Amino acid sequence: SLPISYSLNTRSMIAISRTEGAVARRALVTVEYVDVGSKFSFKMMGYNLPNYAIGYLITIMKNIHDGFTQVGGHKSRGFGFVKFGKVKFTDLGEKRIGDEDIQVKDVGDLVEGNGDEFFGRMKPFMEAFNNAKIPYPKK
RNA sequence: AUUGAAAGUUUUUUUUUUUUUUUUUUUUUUUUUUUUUUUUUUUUUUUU
Repeated sequence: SLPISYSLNTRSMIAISRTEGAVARRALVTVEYVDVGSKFSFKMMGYNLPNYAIGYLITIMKNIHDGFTQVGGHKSRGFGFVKFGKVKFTDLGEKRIGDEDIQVKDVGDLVEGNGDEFFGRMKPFMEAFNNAKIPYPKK
């Protein structure tokens, strides 16, 4: 991902607090993060992906977008939360790959827009993936 | 002092020419630099 409008900002958590005792300063630490509002170009590509696999990838992306999943170092402190404002989806090739694929409504090839309407557009893919009997592994 | 002898088996001729150890063969397949840490305590906006 290539930053576009990136802005760097530091923060220090040198604070050791009361430490449930008497000492209020024992150690020191500071971190450098990327400030909010930065923009990164995100691109990923897939080969011979069936409809259910694409829907599952879209489900992963939606979980990331909603905030249920976070990316970064200090996730417990609420450091990594990213959202999509403009994402294009281009499909080239066949519509279904395997016999296990669900025939999805033809949404075309170029799917784009704001993040919310984007995920609203990929509803058929996620619905097909959820309503897909996954054969493998046989076990 | 042999019946009794005096003659190099020698000259001359390049084992040479033709022929690429060559074609095909992606040092790649997988792994989130995360993880625990409160920028906290002390100080009367105040006198001849």
